[PDB]
Amino acid sequence: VNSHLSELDEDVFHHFGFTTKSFDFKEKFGDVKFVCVCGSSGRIHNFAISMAKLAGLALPVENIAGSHARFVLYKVDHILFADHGMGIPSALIMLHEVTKLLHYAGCKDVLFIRLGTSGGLGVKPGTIVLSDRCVNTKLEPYNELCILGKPVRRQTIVDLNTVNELKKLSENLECSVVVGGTIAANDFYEEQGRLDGSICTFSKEEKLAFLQSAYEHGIRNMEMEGTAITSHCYLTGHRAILVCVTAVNREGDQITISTDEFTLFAQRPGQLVGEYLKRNNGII
Amino acid sequence: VNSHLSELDEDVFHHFGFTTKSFDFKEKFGDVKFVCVCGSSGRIHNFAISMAKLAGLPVENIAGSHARFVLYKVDHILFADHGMGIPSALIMLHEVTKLLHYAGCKDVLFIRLGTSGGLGVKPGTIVLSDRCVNTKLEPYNELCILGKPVRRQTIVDLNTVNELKKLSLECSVVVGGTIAANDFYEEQGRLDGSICTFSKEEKLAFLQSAYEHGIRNMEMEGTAITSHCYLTGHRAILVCVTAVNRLEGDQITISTDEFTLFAQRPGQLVGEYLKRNNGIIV
Ligand SMILES: O=c1cc[nH]c(=O)[nH]1
Ligand SMILES: O=c1cc[nH]c(=O)[nH]1
Repeated sequence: VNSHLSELDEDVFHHFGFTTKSFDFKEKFGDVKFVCVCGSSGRIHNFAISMAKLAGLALPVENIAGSHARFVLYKVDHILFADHGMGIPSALIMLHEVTKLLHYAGCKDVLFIRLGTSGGLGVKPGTIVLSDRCVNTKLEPYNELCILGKPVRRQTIVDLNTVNELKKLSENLECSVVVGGTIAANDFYEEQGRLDGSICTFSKEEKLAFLQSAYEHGIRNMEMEGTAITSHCYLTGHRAILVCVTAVNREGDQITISTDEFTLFAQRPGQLVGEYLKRNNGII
Repeated sequence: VNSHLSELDEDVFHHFGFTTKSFDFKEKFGDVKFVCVCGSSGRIHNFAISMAKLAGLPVENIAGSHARFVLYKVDHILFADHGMGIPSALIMLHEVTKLLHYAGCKDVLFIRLGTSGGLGVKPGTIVLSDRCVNTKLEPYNELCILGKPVRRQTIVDLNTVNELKKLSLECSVVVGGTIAANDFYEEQGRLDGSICTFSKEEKLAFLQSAYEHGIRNMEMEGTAITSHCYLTGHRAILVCVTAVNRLEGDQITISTDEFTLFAQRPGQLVGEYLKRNNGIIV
């Protein structure tokens, strides 16, 4: 743990717009055992409302975050909900402030579940990929950080037990569900091998060779936060999984599916997860 | 220009929620010469509102329904948000520069109106970036393209920076270097994250070393903006207010209202600049 936190009289959660004096953290958050997150405030809120319906809470699902917060925060029974924007650095802001919240509240062994969207590798659009490993662009199982100007690597650890549980649950439940490797990229375009960005320094042939070699090593999708979430949670004593839908066969680059078809796909991770939460005391 | 764009019948701006078939891009965006951006949709919306009122002209979102980003236009100025962090900024950068190209816009100025941590300056200070560097203090944006390391020089429109300093309020305006970090906490040398593997002395050493090399503030996007724009034939500057003196602490202790006040200061300077240099029609 970070003993420097003892130096504070009050901790300001800058991006959630509240402080440790805003509530009794033990009282308000102490019962939390799950944290559902995704890059969209709308989507994660939508998932929270669905979970409140499943659990029988009728009162609206309201934002806990303060006025000028960057992130939203919801609570349904023993489940916390938050967004985290796009990319590893945004996700780390969420991760730091949420895990401090959990610690202050005395929450232990919490499960973080990322309900994201991604680009697939050799799988049809609509496919849910349960990550068996989050890996960087060089296919290395680490989150890279540069702390105080010095390079740090942090091993990526997926909750394989929960992942296998999810796979088994999926076998008993409108799409394909695949366990495979997941690429985490700091770019939506060039580093993910897209030819249709504003800047491109490689040919199609060079793109494909990069993608197949990734595929051959078992990669099934590509997104932008995985290495951050599955490395951080483990390091802070919690568990994490990625359950991501794919929006394209990286056959091409463009996301050509309609907005509504996309909305449909992006809810598929929530569908599987909601049942898993339902069967494992996420809700009363 | 990426020739691969010609292989597309339609180009989908996924994160803005429209496509090349949504508008006549030449007609709709052709007169744009400025793009003002920041991490907050609300702040940039309010800024666009302020500029429209200044120009004596409802500022409606051009971006689609399920979009991650907002997009507004007031006369010759585009406004958009970009979340937090280099990867999220790159998303905005790719899609907006592609939009500018489809519109036939050339040599456009990107202006990031941000918040940051100050090094050795008082909170509420405006820092005009004369360089954007990484956490290793290199004036480059690092990328990993097709699994291979690539470095891109960061170019700040220093001519515009000089003009802004001359133009310049209840605050100081400083020209200095700007660190872009891939984190708010550990990579910025904060002691108050959920994880911290260093001491106060190692923190200060990191920041003093940065300060000695001219750095005056620290944020999370600068190297992305100032490398990408130069490579796509455009110009870029950062105008960021400071919210804390990082040599004195990490926590943002100023009130929400005061933070909001500070965060509007870059717009005060830049807004007057835009009025003077045909950003809006006067
Ligand atoms: O193809 C995709 C879709 C979502 N996010 C990504 O990083 N890539
Ligand atoms: O210290 C700060 C303040 C705002 N934004 C940052 O990235 N860092």
